[PDB]
Amino acid sequence: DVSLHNFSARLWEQLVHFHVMRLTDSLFLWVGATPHLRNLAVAMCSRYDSIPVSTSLLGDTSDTTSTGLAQRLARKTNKQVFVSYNLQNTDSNFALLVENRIKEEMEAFPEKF
Amino acid sequence: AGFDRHITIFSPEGRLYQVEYAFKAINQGGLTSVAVRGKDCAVIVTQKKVPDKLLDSSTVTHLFKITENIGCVMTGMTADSRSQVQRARYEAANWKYKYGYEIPVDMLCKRIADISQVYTQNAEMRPLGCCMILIGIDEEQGPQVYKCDPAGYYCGFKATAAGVKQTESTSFLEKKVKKKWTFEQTVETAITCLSTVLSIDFKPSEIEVGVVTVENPKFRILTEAEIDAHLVALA
Amino acid sequence: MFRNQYDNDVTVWSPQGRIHQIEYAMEAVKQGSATVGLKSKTHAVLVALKRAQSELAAHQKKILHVDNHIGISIAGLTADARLLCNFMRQECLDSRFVFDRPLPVSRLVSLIGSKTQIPTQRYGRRPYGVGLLIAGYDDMGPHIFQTCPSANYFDCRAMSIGARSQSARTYLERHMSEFMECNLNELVKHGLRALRETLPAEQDLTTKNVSIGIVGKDLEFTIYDDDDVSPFLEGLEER
Amino acid sequence: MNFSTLRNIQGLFAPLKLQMEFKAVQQVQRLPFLSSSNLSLDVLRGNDETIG
Amino acid sequence: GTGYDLSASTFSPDGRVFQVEYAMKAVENSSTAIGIRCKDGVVFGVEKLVLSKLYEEGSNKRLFNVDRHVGMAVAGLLADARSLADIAREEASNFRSNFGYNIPLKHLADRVAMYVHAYTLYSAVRPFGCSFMLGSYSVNDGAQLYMIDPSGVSYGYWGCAIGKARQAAKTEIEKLQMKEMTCRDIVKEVAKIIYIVHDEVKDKAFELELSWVGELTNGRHEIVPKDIREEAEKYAKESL
Amino acid sequence: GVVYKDGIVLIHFISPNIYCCMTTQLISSNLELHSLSTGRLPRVVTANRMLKQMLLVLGGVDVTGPHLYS
Amino acid sequence: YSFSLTTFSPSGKLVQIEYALAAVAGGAPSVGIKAANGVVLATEKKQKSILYDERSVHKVEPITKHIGLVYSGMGPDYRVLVHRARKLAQQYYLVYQEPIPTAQLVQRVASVMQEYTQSGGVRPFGVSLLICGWNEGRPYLFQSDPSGAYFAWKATAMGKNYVNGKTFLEKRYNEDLELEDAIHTAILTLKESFEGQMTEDNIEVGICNEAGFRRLTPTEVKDYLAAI
Amino acid sequence: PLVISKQKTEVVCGVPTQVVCTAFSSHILVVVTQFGKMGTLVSLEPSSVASDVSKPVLTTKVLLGQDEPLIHVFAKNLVAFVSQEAGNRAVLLAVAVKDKSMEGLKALREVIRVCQVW
Amino acid sequence: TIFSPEGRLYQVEYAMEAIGHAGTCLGILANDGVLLAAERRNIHKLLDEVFFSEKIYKLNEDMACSVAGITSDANVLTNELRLIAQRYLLQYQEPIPCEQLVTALCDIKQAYTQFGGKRPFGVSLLYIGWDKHYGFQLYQSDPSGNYGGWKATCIGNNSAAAVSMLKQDYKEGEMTLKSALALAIKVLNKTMKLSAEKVEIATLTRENGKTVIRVLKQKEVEQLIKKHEEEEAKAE
Repeated sequence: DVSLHNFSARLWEQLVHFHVMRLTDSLFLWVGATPHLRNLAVAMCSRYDSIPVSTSLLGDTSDTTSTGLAQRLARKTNKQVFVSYNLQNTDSNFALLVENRIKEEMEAFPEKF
Repeated sequence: AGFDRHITIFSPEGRLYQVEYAFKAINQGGLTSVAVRGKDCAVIVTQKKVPDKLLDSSTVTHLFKITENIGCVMTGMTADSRSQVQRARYEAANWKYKYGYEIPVDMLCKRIADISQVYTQNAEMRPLGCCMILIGIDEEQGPQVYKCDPAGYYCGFKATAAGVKQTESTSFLEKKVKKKWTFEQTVETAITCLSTVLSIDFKPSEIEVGVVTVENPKFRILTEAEIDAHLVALA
Repeated sequence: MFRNQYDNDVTVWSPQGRIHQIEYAMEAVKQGSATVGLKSKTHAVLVALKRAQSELAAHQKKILHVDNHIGISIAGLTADARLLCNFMRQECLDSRFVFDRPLPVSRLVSLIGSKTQIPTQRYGRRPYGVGLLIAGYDDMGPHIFQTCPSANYFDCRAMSIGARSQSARTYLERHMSEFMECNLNELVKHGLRALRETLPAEQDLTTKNVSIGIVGKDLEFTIYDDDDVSPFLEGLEER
Repeated sequence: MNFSTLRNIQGLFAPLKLQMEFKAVQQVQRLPFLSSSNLSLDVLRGNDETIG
Repeated sequence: GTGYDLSASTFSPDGRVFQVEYAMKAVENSSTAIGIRCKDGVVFGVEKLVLSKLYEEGSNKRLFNVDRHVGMAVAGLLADARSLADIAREEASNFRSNFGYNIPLKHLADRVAMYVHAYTLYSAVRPFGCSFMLGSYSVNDGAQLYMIDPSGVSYGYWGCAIGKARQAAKTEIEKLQMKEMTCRDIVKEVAKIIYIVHDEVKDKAFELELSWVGELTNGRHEIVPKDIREEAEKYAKESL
Repeated sequence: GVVYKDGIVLIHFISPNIYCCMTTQLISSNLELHSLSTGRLPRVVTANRMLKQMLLVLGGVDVTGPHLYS
Repeated sequence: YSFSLTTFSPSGKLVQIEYALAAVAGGAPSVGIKAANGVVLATEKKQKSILYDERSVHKVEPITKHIGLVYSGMGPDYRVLVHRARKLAQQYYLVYQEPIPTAQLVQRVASVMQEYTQSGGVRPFGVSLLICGWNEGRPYLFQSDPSGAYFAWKATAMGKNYVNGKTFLEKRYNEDLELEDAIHTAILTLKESFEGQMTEDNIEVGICNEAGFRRLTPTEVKDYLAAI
Repeated sequence: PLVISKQKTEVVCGVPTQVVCTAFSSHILVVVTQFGKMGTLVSLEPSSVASDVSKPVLTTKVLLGQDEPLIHVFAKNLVAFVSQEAGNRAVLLAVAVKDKSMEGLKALREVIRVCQVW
Repeated sequence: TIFSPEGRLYQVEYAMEAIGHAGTCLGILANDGVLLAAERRNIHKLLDEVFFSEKIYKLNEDMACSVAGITSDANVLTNELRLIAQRYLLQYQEPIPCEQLVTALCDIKQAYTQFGGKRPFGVSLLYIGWDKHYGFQLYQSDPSGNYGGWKATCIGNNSAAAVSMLKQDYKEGEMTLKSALALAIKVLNKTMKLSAEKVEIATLTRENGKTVIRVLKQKEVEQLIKKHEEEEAKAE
């Protein structure tokens, strides 16, 4: 079937919400502070490359957060992962906090990912 | 490139020449309007010109009904004036929907001026070359006359004029107001001012008159018979 | 001399009352090879010419299939031709899939013109640079239509577009009085003879540079190429 | 009172004019820059005197 | 207006917009068309030039049918005229759907004029380059005739002319007494005027297009029958 | 909750001569802005409409006379 | 005597800001004086004709219970800035449940003004503002330029002939000045170079105290003018 | 939850199908799959040059999958009403259906309507 | 936002040239403290002894800065610095390092020279502060986004002569607060007749495990300039 999970955390001075949809060997993840969707990417594990094959579907091509996060998640889980990262913070270490929170939720509830 | 080809560029003396050119565009019509406020009435009188004999004269007008109790007269470009009238009607409807009561004349004039101000600070759009004069009656203040301009400046008046011969009309009205009005005297004063300024003897089919009164607070447009009766009384 | 300031954008009027970018775009149709279209009382025929280069380097699709009763020929920009073909295919497929009835050719051409008029008025856009010949059959009979980059369309008895198509147009005008009573064979012969007028005095039609598309009553749109054009080519006389 | 009502009462031109004005004013927009105040946008939208 | 004529959002030092003036000048390189309002109807007339003999008869029409009761005659760019005709059809259909009765010609003219004027304020678009007239008839409203120009101004007329030779056509129309005539004479007068204001040397051979809407048609816009057209053309030729 | 003569006798504060029995702060601020812009005392109908779009007894006196809503 | 198409002037300043300041310097005079207890604001409201209605528009406007301001320059820009200032004050009161300090409001308005000096397709505001307030039993007086640079003053003037007004204020200012004497001095500074007859209808006066900010009724202005 | 979603499964034309709808402030996400996976990804947006801006025309673009006219026709006829009833908002559709027919589309439209979140 | 055919940024060059006409600022690092010295170009008797173009801003209790450029841009940048410092303090329960703060501001400054269609900030900075990682520090910044640490530097008008004199008369590891103040006064007098009312002096030091930032008074400046005059008279 299809399962839905939702959680949130407070980082710096903002509240960040995470939405997860689980399918048959698939994953869709949305991260943002406001209900907007302007970025999207997909990554898959392939035997013709050492880095998982990925491409950008929506949004600006100068932002690489969604692509890299999808690639790392696909490498870790061996699934097809869609990632929509919509946070708009200029600090480069905020994404590290977001990734750490995502990881923590992953070992917290392994059955929902 | 240039201080006068850009709406969003100041001149070395601190001037915006596009707004001045928009002001100059008002005189392209070639007509004059006069508004005079009385003790318990307001009168607007404009000049009508129908030169072509193949043109239906019933379709030429410059007096508009914004609301059941608000009138208007426009001077300048015809299409710009009609667009401005439509925008004013939309704003009045929106205000009524949002606040539950009819918009006042000063509030409508302020909203129009606020809209007009934005056109002067952005480079992708141009100001409208027209001037708006509104009349009405307030619940606790009486008759009111207001006027707009392309620059976004508005004020209340006891008597005002627009278009060509505006300076002469203001000079004529200043002496009368200083010297120091019934319903018949206001219309007579406005018609006399227009006639003396234009140096033309008027006919009942050459002018348009719109009035508002405390007794009957609804905007009304006078008919040719009534205008002729007023002209006979004046003469 | 004075045209420099007014011939760079499509949203700028010239002081003479002209837009030069539309004319420049219309000039791009003559960069492709020639095409000929003609119709009879019961049939509509499209005849096209292929580029003189070798066939090894590239295969050219000059005549395309849109529906069971509509086919087109192109001359101009390949990307614009592809876009217009996709639009027409989607329109016809939607009509059939929804209402279970074919789409009229006049309606399709009107939709094409309405779609192509838009980019001639907006800033930062350019007109389409392709020309089309449309042949179809419906309740009203055969039809031949011509489309222009200026978003104009015409109803024709016979027309030719492309590079050096004036001679073909002259031949079609001269011999247009006998197309109605002709059958399929004579119609294709007339089309081939008209197309041959755009070649030098020594060249001749060959199976490797001729494409034919035929639609008509009790016959769906069909494209003949390579050895399929031999029956039509046989019987032609010397120039 | 919305775009459909305006179209039904006045015509197709009024919502088109409103949207063109909105798009022309909204040209001051960029992601990697600092926070901005939309003064002209609030003036045109009519919400320059109310708090959401 | 050099230096102030590259955009529609710029004012001239004397208070003029030159892009709109160029758009209105763009109408003068098109064949002339006239329209005369009569006692019981309106009659249209277009001088149509032939481009080639390869075109089917009845193509490139310049007299449209906006609705069941509205006729339209255009001049200028053809694509702009077709888009404006589509806009007018959409407006008429919407009014019919909402209010339940046929739209008066005044409201339709106002809506189309405002739509045209909306394109003369911004630098992201360009003004339309066409002019057109609308005609209608009703038992309780009589005959109506209107004009819309690229600037966006609409007026009611008794006799109108647009195109390359509008001045001579207007001078010829001014000599008529259309307020007391009938359609059967107005058609011949229109044909005579069109034949008079045509240039034989500068322009090649042409064909005459005529239409009316009026009482004898019961509020419908149609094409003149062939016999009446032939009689009117013969009268015009013998008068000229 | 009785409409007396030339007034209403009836308590959150939302505006001068307008009382109702937090969104009330927002409505009060909006009414203050409206009064500053117009230059006149606010009307009861405006408060009623603002509360209606916000989502209880409302009573006040304006130029039109005593009012009472529910 | 010089027109420049560049961004920075040869003196090291923005050219458009200099042009906006030149536009400001051609406006009506304004005067602000800070006394021992309170601040007084005054301006010239001369009208072109008797046909005008003075009770229609005002140049001295209140922002909140304890803040008011006056301008010198273009009217529409002042009108569009006043609404934003009021909205910012209301937002601060809603969020922090306390009246906004004068310095914070000046900072926010200056930031809004500065925002328009960097973007493309817009032009800077052509106004200069004088802001007065009262916080913790201590009066304040600020002045802001079109570019958004603000300083705190004790007595200043802008508009026409502002250098002579500044000289007059420097010559006739005292550290222990009272509110009544401050009002008299402001009216005298306005009267200096008035080219006309001053009445109670062609000038505007506003004062700030510990009780708040308010605009003087013309009867009070006439009473004050009677003393002079 | 900042985003509201609904899901519900049935059997349409003899084959099981799952429908999930999720609402954003700029997009509506509709998933209609018969394999349990996201297949073709389609984006529908209102046109920016529409003359009737109250009821604009929709532009269809394929982001991932096979590009055919049938895909465009199916997507438009399937989510036009979803786009219209949401206030002229864009729709992101992920569809994986074995066979396409008008009866199946009409059957699936009711299931989509049942899971309304807009 | 456009590369020159020789590989240069004209907007950045114009901004730096414009800054080259601003006021003169000084910074000297000593063994027990660090100081800033600026020039007061404009002055009036009617200013309110607060917000009087005080060129030495206070970011935190540990840091301070000076500006040579556009006042409004300086205000924006200083406000952003204050929010950045407060946010880092709230996140990590620890004061932000000076180099980290400078890098955070320089990233914002650099983004404007690469993205969008906005002009870069025409402001140069001078940071002084203390932290447990490195102690007393002194940095500099320019519109292009470059930064670096120094021991004595000057920005503004006639900065080349000030730098030359500083490098001629500066000795590492042998100078204290008094010698630094005397050298700063001498350099400012040479690069500017100087009056005690035309300068502003601020100092930073540690007092029993607590950073103290002070601004020198008019009397102290007069005493210092009188001592300098006495020394220069004794020299001749």
